[PDB]
Amino acid sequence: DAELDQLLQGHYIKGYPKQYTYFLEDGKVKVSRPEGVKIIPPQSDRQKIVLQAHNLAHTGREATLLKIANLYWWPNMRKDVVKQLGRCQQCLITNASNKASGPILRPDRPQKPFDKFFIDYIGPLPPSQGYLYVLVVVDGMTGFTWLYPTKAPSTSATVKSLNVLTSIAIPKVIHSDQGAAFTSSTFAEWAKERGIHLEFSTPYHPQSSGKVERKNSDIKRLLTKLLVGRPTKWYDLLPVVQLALNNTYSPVLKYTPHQLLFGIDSNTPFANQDTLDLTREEELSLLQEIRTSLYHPSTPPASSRSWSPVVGQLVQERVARPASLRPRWHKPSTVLKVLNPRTVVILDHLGNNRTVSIDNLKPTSHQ
Amino acid sequence: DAELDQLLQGHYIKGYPKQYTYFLEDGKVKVSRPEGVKIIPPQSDRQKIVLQAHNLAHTGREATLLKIANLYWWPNMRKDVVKQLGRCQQCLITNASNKASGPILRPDRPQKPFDKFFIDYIGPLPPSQGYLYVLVVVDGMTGFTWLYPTKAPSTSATVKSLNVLTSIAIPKVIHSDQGAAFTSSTFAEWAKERGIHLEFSTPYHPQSSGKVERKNSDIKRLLTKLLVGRPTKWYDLLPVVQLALNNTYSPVLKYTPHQLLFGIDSNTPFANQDTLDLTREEELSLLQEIRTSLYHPSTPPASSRSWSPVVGQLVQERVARPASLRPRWHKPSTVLKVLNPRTVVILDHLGNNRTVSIDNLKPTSHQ
Amino acid sequence: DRPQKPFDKFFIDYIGPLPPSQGYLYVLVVVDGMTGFTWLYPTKAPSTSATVKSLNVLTSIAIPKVIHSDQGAAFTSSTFAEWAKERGIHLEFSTPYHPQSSGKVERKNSDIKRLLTKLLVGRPTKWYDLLPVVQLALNNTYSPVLKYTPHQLLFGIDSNTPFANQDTLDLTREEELSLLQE
Amino acid sequence: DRPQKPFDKFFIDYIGPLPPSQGYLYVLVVVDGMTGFTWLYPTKAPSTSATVKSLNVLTSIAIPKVIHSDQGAAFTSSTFAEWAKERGIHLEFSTPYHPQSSGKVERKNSDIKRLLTKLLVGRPTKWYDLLPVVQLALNNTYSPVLKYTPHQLLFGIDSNTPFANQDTLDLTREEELSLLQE
DNA sequence: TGCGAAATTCCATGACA
DNA sequence: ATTGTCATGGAATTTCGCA
DNA sequence: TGCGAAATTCCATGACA
DNA sequence: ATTGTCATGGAATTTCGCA
Ligand SMILES: Nc1c(C(=O)NCc2ccc(F)cc2F)c(=O)n(O)c2ncc(CCS(=O)(=O)CCN3CCOCC3)cc12
Ligand SMILES: Nc1c(C(=O)NCc2ccc(F)cc2F)c(=O)n(O)c2ncc(CCS(=O)(=O)CCN3CCOCC3)cc12
Ligand SMILES: [Mg+2]
Ligand SMILES: [Mg+2]
Ligand SMILES: [Mg+2]
Ligand SMILES: [Mg+2]
Ligand SMILES: [Mg+2]
Ligand SMILES: [Mg+2]
Ligand SMILES: [Zn+2]
Ligand SMILES: [Zn+2]
Repeated sequence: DAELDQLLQGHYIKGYPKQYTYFLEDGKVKVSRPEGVKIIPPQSDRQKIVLQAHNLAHTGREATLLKIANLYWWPNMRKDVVKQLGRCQQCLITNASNKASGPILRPDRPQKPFDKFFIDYIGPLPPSQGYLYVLVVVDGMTGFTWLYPTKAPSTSATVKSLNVLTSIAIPKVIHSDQGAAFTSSTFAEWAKERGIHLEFSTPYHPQSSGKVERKNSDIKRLLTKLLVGRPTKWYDLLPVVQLALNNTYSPVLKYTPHQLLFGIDSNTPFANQDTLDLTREEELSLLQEIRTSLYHPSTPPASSRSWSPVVGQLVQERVARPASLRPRWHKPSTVLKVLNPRTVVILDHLGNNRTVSIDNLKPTSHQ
Repeated sequence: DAELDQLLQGHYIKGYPKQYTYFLEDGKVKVSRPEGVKIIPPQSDRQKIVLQAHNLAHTGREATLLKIANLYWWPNMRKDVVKQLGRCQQCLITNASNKASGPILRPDRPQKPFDKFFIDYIGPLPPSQGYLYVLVVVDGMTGFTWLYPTKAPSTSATVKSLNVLTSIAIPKVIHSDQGAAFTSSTFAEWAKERGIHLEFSTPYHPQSSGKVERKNSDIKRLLTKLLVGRPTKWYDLLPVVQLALNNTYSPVLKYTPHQLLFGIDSNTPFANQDTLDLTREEELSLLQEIRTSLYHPSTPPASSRSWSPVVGQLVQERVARPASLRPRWHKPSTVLKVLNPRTVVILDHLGNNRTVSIDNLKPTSHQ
Repeated sequence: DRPQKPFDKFFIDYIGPLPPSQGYLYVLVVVDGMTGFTWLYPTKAPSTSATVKSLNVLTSIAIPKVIHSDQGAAFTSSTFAEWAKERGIHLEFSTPYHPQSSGKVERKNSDIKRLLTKLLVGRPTKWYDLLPVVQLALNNTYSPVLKYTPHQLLFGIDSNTPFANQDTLDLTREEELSLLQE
Repeated sequence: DRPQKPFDKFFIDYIGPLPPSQGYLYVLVVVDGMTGFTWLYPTKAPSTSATVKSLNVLTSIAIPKVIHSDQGAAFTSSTFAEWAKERGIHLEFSTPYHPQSSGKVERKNSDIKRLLTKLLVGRPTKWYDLLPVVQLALNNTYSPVLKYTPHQLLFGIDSNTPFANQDTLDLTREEELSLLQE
């Protein structure tokens, strides 16, 4: 009010250009601007005005200003608009992000077989012999896959299947998503008893299990082809599909998962006989160099408007199963530690420490 | 057999390079190639060999050849491999496509209000006052939207809601997806009785209704924000959201759907008063030029590996609701007519003429 | 002075009571003062409740600066005054027993009362289904003073349903006979 | 001549009958002739059915060129011959009453029969749960002739469970007493 | 005739079952 | 017989205020 | 030392709940 | 406290067969 009082008598105030005629009309300070005559409200009334214009339809920066600009003008209107956008809780948790995640990491292939297992469940499927799910275990180094039909994606069915598998070899690490079968205390006990470190994907991010997920696609794709025109009796086909995929060439690797695991084909059709004259010790020597020279992809180019996490940044976690007409994002939280450009720890919306993928995060807008 | 007989005695045969020693061993014609000694099977046995190697895991071109190359060699092996891939029905209907659709078309904005309505249903939603769905009617030219709560996405609820809406004006065209409420014979009769042409999107392609679909996002987004911390009682908010979105500025257009429809704001907050001194006839004259000078987007650049439909091409339609372990694509069909680079008519897998979007099509591989 | 514009003033009034049609007895008539555009809302009573319920539908499309009406009870109630104040709508009443509107609005309300009667005869209990087509006729009726229909004045375009062949708006000798009997 | 390789020859034989453990009585022993790698499959009978059911699990991982066994009924049946022919597996039998294997396989089968007995005492009906850990021990047992374990010869890597501290493989004086009583 | 800052425009991002 | 759309907020670009 | 064709490599596309 | 993956088939590139 006092600030606007000096403007009417011709005195200069920083932010208000001098080349405009500031007058009074109907008890309101006005100004003749090129767009027309606009009301200059006092400083004490500008927060409420921006709030009323925004609350009409909870619009963003430009759509809110265009409302205010129809009646009012003051120095740095968007600065006050953005100030309210960052304080509107409903917008922060409901609006979608407009910044893509950073480029994906391509973690190094495990150096040796049985260094890391990727396990996951497929299902539910059409009932076949009373079985509904399939436990899929993929060796990260070789891609060699084991298939186990189960009646439920349970810890008991996982333990019983992995006990049979671990008869051949014990893995260093078993990687899995955070499903109920793999996060149960019983499964952790089973792994500790055998000296196996349980590695868990960030929640709701199947990309992290992409090794076994991508194998799931080939399993279902092969099962689909073998079941064309037949009833979906997939139980008896699991051994067929397991053997077929384990002996299938990867065109980019030039080897099959069987070859990367054993260094020699078994009595399967079209078995490679290149190392027939070599000895087993010479074969394993050639196999060890093959396992090291395998092609490995690199991180792709970042998209032109990506964002990378910084310690202390306000980020919001995507809501897992958002109910109808409910916000898609949790309230803002702080980045505690940046494990890699794609994985961070945040102070959860419940107060806990949560390790999440940036794919399930957005940077809180307007700082 | 006779063809291979001349090769053993040193005679030249086209396709077999002369600089190799073709001999016989264990009753089989062999050749000493750089990769090793490979068996040259007779012409009469090569189709069965490619079939056995492919049928192992129904692999594509390179993964099938790498199997055959472990034992056999003959002129132009991939030519025989691709020949079988194009004749394997299970692969053609199960494999995913690797060619993206052509760039999207940006159809011209309707020149006048009520030239074309885009209608669609939102729901089901949490029960509010016994209502579960929302009929959304968007005027293509203005974006002006009408909201109608219904208990079901039915033809009767559509007719009752549009009878109230058509009290204000009758549209030339009503565009909708091929849902049950809009494809019923009763709805066609209702539109013919009022001289309204019913335009239908290609099936299972909500992009075609993108005008009203995109408005659905804003409706739910605003409903979500207004219901934060409250029970989802969205029935009484439909008039609020309708009025709020119809008076919301589009930052790229610089106008609200209300302004594009009426050329003047009503007694809503922050009403624009620029044309206050103009007459109504001068206002409508300014409105008619605004409706023509509106920004219109252009077709984006085609992706580096897109495909455009050609009359007579073998294409496959995506299966609508593919059951578990069932193919994702229908058997190959022929393109009858190319309506636009994104829409074609095909001879359906049932024998009918079907107008489909290329987003729900893939080109049959291997011609 | 500012030229008259749409949404500057809505003239509202009740027509009824009428023969029951699907449970409705009255018709709330809303006319824009500048364009002559007419909205028809069927109500069950000339009450503030029925008026708010129908004007809430209209005010979810466009809000007038001023609502004009006579001193009817439904419009002079404190509930309706609070309803108008909550939406920034100034209420404006004509003097009791001195109905004041405008020449355009007076003639528009005349056409409505006459057009309703012409279609009431023969089917006096089926007018609820006819309210949509009545609004189309009224809003596409050529205005001799402005040389534009209410539709053209409100939207700035021609209508997809022009009404060139209009009715007589007068009762034929047979419709006149089947009305005195009712 | 081609050097001996894994999957060139699988030696199979039945061990049993044993005390019942979760409904199983026999153990199908499969040993790779080159690496000495051992697979143990519990069966309910020394039948062709039980053999096919267990070898179907193994042949879904790797198929041998040759399967060697004695003239047992489960292996000389026409059903098992058709099963081997369908998978391209040549069957090879030792002369009746003249069991023929290999030095590595003979000693491997010796270790299996002895290692089974050492853990049968005290818990004769709980060996089904121990078959996984028995295979790990057998397949990570250092071979003096080849100076590599079966795991290393099959996979070309060291195992994450090396077995340096191995058992005595001989019955202690107390285990010997609690066995004659059984 | 050019500077710094504010204002405007640009546009990749994502979600409409 | 038909076809994506557009609010969003940092960034890029233009315009403004002043000299 | 270079040509045409075959062979190989490249890699955008899409789907794994 | 953790991280995408890879079969696929036209296209781009390289290699082969021959001179
Ligand atoms: N969605 C799943 C997909 C999937 O979509 N694949 C599709 C897919 C998409 C993109 C991609 F690149 C790969 C991919 F496979 C999946 O594959 N698999 O295997 C899953 N497996 C378990 C669960 C339940 C997770 S859960 O509900 O149990 C979490 C409980 N708690 C976690 C900790 O926080 C509290 C809650 C989901 C999925
Ligand atoms: N999936 C729907 C979405 C949707 O996903 N939106 C999400 C979406 C995704 C991408 C996009 F860019 C926009 C978009 F809105 C939808 O919005 N709306 O509105 C729908 N409306 C009806 C039906 C049923 C169609 S159906 O089953 O009735 C077909 C019956 N017959 C047709 C003829 O052939 C025989 C079968 C589905 C949807
Ligand atoms: Mg999972
Ligand atoms: Mg999965
Ligand atoms: Mg729909
Ligand atoms: Mg929709
Ligand atoms: Mg009255
Ligand atoms: Mg025997
Ligand atoms: Zn908001
Ligand atoms: Zn196939």
